[PDB]
Amino acid sequence: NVAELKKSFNRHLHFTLVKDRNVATTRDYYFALAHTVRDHLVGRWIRTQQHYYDKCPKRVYYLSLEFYMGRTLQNTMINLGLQNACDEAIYQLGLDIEELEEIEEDAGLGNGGLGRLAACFLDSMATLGLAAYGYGIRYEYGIFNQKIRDGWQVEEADDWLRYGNPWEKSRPEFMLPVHFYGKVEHTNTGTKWIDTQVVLALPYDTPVPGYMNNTVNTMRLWSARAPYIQAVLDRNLAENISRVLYPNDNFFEGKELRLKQEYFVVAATLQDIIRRFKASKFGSTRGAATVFDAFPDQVAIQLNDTHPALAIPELMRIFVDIEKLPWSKAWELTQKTFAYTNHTVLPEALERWPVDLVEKLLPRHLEIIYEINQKHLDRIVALFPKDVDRLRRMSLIEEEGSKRINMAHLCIVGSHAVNGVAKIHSDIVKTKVFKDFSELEPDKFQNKTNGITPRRWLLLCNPGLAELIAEKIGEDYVKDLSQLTKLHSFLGDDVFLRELAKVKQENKLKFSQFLETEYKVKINPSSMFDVQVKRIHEYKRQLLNCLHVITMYNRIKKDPKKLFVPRTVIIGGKAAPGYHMAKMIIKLITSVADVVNNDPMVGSKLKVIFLENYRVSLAEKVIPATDLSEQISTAGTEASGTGNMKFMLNGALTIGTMDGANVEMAEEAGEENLFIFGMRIDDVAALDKKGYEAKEYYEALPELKLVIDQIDNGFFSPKQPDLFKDIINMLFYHDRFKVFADYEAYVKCQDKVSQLYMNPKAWNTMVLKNIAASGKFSSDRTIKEYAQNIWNVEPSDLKISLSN
Amino acid sequence: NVAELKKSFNRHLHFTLVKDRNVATTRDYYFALAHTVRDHLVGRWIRTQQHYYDKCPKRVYYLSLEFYMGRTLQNTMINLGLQNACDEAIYQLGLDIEELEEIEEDAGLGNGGLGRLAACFLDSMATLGLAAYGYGIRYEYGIFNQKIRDGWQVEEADDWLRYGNPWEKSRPEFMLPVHFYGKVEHTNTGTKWIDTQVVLALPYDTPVPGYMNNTVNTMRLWSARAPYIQAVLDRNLAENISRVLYPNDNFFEGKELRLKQEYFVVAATLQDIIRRFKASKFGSTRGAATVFDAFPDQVAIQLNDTHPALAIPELMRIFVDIEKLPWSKAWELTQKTFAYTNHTVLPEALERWPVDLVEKLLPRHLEIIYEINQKHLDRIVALFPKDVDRLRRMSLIEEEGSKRINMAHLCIVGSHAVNGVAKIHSDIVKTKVFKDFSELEPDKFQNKTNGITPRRWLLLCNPGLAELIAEKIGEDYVKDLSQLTKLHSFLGDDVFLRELAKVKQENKLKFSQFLETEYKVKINPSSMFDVQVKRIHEYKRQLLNCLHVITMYNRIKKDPKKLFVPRTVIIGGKAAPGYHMAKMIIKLITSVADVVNNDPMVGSKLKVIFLENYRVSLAEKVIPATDLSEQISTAGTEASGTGNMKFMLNGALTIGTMDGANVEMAEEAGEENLFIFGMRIDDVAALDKKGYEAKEYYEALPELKLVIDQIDNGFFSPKQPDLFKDIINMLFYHDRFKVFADYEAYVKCQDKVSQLYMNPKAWNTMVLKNIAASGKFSSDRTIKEYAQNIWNVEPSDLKISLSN
Ligand SMILES: O=C(NCC(O)N(CCO)C1CCCC1)c1cc2cc(Cl)ccc2[nH]1
Ligand SMILES: O=C(NCC(O)N(CCO)C1CCCC1)c1cc2cc(Cl)ccc2[nH]1
Ligand SMILES: CC(=O)N[C@@H]1O[C@H](CO)[C@@H](O)[C@H](O)[C@H]1O
Ligand SMILES: CC(=O)N[C@@H]1O[C@H](CO)[C@@H](O)[C@H](O)[C@H]1O
Repeated sequence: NVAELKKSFNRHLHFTLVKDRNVATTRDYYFALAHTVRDHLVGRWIRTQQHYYDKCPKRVYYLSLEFYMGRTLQNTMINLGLQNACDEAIYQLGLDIEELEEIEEDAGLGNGGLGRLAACFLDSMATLGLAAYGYGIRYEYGIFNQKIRDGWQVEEADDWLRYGNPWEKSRPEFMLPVHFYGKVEHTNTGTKWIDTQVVLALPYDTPVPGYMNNTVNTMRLWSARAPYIQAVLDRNLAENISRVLYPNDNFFEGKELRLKQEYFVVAATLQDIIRRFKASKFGSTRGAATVFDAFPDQVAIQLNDTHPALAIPELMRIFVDIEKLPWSKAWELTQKTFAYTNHTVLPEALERWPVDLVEKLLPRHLEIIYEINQKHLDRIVALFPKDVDRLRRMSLIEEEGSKRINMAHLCIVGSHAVNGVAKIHSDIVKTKVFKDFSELEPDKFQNKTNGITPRRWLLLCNPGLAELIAEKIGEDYVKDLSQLTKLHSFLGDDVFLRELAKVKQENKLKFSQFLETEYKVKINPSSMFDVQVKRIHEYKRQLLNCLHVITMYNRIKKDPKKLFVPRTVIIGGKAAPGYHMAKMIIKLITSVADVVNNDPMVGSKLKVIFLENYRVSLAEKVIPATDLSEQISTAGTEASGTGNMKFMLNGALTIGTMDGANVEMAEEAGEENLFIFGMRIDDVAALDKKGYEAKEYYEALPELKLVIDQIDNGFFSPKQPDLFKDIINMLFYHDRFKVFADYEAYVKCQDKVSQLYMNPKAWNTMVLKNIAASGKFSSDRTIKEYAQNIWNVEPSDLKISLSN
Repeated sequence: NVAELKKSFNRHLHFTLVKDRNVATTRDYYFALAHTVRDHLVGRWIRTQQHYYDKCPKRVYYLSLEFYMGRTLQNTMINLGLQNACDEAIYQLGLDIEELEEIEEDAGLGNGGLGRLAACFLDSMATLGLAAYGYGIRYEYGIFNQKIRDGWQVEEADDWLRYGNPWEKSRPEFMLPVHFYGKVEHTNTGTKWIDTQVVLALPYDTPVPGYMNNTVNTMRLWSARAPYIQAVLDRNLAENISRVLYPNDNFFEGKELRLKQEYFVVAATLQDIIRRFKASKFGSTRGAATVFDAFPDQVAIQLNDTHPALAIPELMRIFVDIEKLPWSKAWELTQKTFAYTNHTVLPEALERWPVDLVEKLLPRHLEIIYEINQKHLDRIVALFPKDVDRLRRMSLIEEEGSKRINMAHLCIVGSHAVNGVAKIHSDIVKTKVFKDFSELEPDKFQNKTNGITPRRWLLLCNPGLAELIAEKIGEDYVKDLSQLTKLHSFLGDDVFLRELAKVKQENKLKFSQFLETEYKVKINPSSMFDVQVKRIHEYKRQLLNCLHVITMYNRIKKDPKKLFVPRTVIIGGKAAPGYHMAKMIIKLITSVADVVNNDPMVGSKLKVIFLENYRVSLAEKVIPATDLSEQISTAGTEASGTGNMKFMLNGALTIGTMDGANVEMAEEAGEENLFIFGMRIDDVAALDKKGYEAKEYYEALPELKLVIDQIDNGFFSPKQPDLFKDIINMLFYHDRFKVFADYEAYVKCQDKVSQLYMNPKAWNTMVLKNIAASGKFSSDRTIKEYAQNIWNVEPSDLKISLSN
């Protein structure tokens, strides 16, 4: 209760932080609170893991190079049902829990959607009571902190562990060795991988609390550690493996250090998984072969993209070289164990490691990969005697010039299930990208539409909305989001609609406070919050948005008195350090913003803000305060998107193309309840066939012309007129994302948005239909499908009893 | 009470280690116990520091690059008076208290005597209730762990922080920036140190519990931290500053990284000291010049050797460049603040940094050093118009060829007190080494004979002896070691003498168990334990000991039946990685040992063991089991020695030269109660004048000849006959430590030792006189002198009611 919590807080402030109320810092208070809450996880964490051992349910291992977790404090309190009591305790202690919460560093061990999906999945799996484990890397530095200097992005090291992470638990007794380089000998006692350099893998466990169910799963993250002065200093080399997260989103960078990270997670993970298996005492541990026949019935490993592809040849290595199992058997058990999820579209995102590199670092794995390919191709040849080109198409090796390994191909042949993350995407993957494989193995390919956890992305980030909905339809929706359809009953309820708007109103107010204390700008709280937050990339097209912003600005100047719905345009996101065009687009946006925000004639009519350091904790703030969600990727480029789901769940209307999950959002809530626009996948194809001539649009649309000329002649960069020539050049001759092609339809759609915004009742009526139809987008629904059609496991509804 | 301790232990095992009795590891139990004990320090640590703030007593800052702390668990329990109660709790919990304690890593942030003295001082100052602070570096890696492979020393990284250090407390809010490189600007506003690279200094506090007095002082250790991928990885460079402890004992290695460590500690320390001064509510602090007038009355900084010499020019820099104080005033306050302790007269040990290096790394400090020197020399010139050479002799700069800074000279002119660590040593420092300075400033030089804490080095390491003594004379001796003189009353008490021998007997038994489980050898528990443990160095002469060992071996072979007192010769210690001769001497010893231990004719008559990885925790084991302590440094080379004091306190007889504190040990217990031998300081001088011709001894002493020929011809290295030619060459033509010169007298003394050993009553009667006269060697006595004659502080003796 409140009294015991205050007592605990004081106890930790004293014994754990070694402070008293007159000397304690804000960070000390945060730590005291964190520990007070953390103590409540222990009992259930221990019992949960003990339960999995006793009952031996099939376990799920989500293997990923990224886990975009954000902060843990508030999420733990909520899932533990502790928030209001801690709220009261901290208040009575004379402190502000909200300020204590801001002390916590984000666990930004991810780039964006891919990493955040893993995070949402862990929460859902814990809530569904599944015996699930998250396996990743404990990066000393996560996604860099972003600063904006003189309009340009500036990176700063994310030293998130500097003062200690109370949410992680070092597990010394489970340390393991990982091998690199060396050579291989095929002796008469099996093949041996020798002369290798060893790097220790130290696991750190972080509790994953299920929502109100006594289940507490585990996220195990590995850190690299080394097994006269210069020699000691050189231990840094081994430790560099888990030093930093590669800041690339949808872009493959074949650096050797990255390959080392991939094998690192994979090696430690699989060895730890096998150790756990061989300790489970599973039905008859009979020596030597020790069964392992039940391994696939007790273990499921999901490959989050191809980053951990090496897991396949690594399991084979363990089964064959160490466990001495016959190849055919090992391969069988291997396919039954692995499942691969594809999240990529762009050619530049595909992982293709040159063989030479892999030969040097992982000689034994290259051999195993060649053997897998050999057996793979033999069969195709067996099935298609007269189709030579089919062989080069399906091989795991691309021989043309420099030889490379197609990691996706390896994942496909080593897994019993391959899934995309959205209907439109899964179809492209199955019928186009991997047509040669799906024809041969139809039933292998599936779709699993992404989802987001309604705990973090609703109960946590928008308590006001969560409360309002609960009051009307009960709390059942938290565990069964489809229940939101009940909200349809209030479609004509004016009072409800009024209450809905107030909540949004309240969120916008709180966020506007944030905006003003952070940026010199003054926000019109009456303005429509137009938001586009996500990683900066050309396919995302924040550039298209920028064109519309300039378009709006030019309209205001031309007619300073016309009827206009005021807007606050917010665009945020990080650009990969080496992504030149992305960095230029940021400076463009900041440039435009400086002109827009300071032009006296526009004044409070329109404000532009480049939201700095967009990350999970910040997302939890801006999303709830949004009116219009920008999801404008070129049709066919956004595999799924998840930010789109968060905005929909939080009371915002969507403006976007028929791409990724946007299509299913339209399916669920009705197309007229979303502002869809632009080319669709078939249109983009026709354009590519006919040939994209950007100038065409430029010379045919005056509003666009003025925008482009202004950018190109220096209207937004007077002291440096040709700053954006790179953007111009790409926009006119190398824009593979057809920005000008969707401009007109985009601007026309935008005007429609404004019209609806003038009608509060109609706007909120559409909002309600969106929220009421967002149920399918709960990651709980996603995981159920995975569990049922891929992992072959079963959700459990129980509860770790405590007192008596 | 025992019940609450068990309750607390279980609480921590659960909430802190996240384990239960069936899954907990030994490490986990150690941590649970460590936390249970640690909680007992909190109340008093907070109140002690609060008290210093409220009463504002003058503070003492012991600035050192080393603190050889050893383990903390047992020492804390003993000083807090909790050992029996905890011992009981662990027992009732079915746990082996011993096994838990062995889990703890030594905090080996020191090389040997210098670092251990700092550690003993912290304990004494806390016990004397002084407002003292230890300031050093938190090395990620301390003195390397030593292994012996194929008879040779092998180094392994001391990764002591790998699983966490419960005894340290990160103090985030006190982080500070340290500057390097850059350049000096001579502006209209004084000199500015611009364009520097910054390294953050993160302080970590470790509690220092006084013995049974409620006082808990602080040891604050600093760690370096950095303020695309390659850039992130390169943060390792800044962090390398506090990465490893330079493993040199009495040897100067002028590496740039070492210079960086020295400035690092100094910069962070002084800035933190000034910050604290400013916040101490003191007689109104105007501004600009926060007066600092009272700084010297509130602050005392002891320079542990010249390693932190930069502290002098750093304080001046702060006073002048930042606090804007006039030079004359700053210099005055500076001298009143600093005191310098000289810990060695060995030439190769003297710190002399080349100016070029200092100019590059610390340009502003080089300027300040030149100015100090200029004002220094001007005066000498003023006082000695006609003594030019006196100027080159007293200058802080040695211009001859490559220019260097004499750091000891800098420390002398910047301090109001300079002390040696033993009468014989302090005299050499004052009348010879720094004659030019002492004549000018007589009263500046002092002596402060070293000491060791009777807690760690008696109550902790030898509970049996401590108990026996307590039973006879009470427990008062712990806080007043001079009380041991009371033991003189039992000089003729046979029963007591018998009890004394039993205790030694028990220690030798326990240690013999250790020796056998670690080394294949079989120990004759009836043998005299002849021990020489300390860092390997030529001036220490473990080589001379080795010659005697070979001498004894050759006697056994020649007359396998003669009456002989059996001996177990133990020699241990680490050699600096780059000290070639030291490493050869180790291989020699291990070589000789292999021959001796396996020669059938000698059998149990004599056994030789090279004690591996000699360190504080191991010292606590071997010392209590010793019968004969080897302290045989060449007269005039061991400034003081402290190991000698530990052996004396623990029931062992000393064999040694009149060097360091050996002389005062002889003074205290009577020269006939110590086996003194060899050349004295005046003799070594005569020999140096006449010229040392080693061959002389070789051709005149047959026993030595056989020994040398055997070493030189390969008797101890058959498969490699000329392995020791380096030792031979140094022994005949470059032995500046006169090994052959003391050989005869040494061997003759050794025989005397054996004779006495045959008379148990006479031997233990001498032992009692030694123990009864070791009181002056308590570090409590040492600190009192420092406090009274240098720091001008007062040991406040009492106890503050806990929370009753
Ligand atoms: O880190 C924890 N305890 C401290 C610890 O384990 N430890 C030893 C690590 O090996 C410390 C004692 C000395 C310094 C490091 C820790 C406890 C805990 C409990 C939950 Cl529910 C979740 C995460 C957790 N981490
Ligand atoms: O380290 C301690 N507490 C933990 C802590 O301070 N902390 C924040 C460090 O900035 C942890 C919480 C999250 C992980 C690290 C600590 C407490 C303590 C008490 C005494 Cl008497 C002596 C040493 C000590 N160290
Ligand atoms: C490689 C990569 O980052 N892919 C991203 O993955 C997430 C999660 O599946 C998708 O929603 C998103 O559209 C896609 O761009
Ligand atoms: C430079 C150095 O490490 N000096 C050492 O200091 C200790 C502590 O004063 C002395 O006992 C010892 O004789 C001396 O060799």
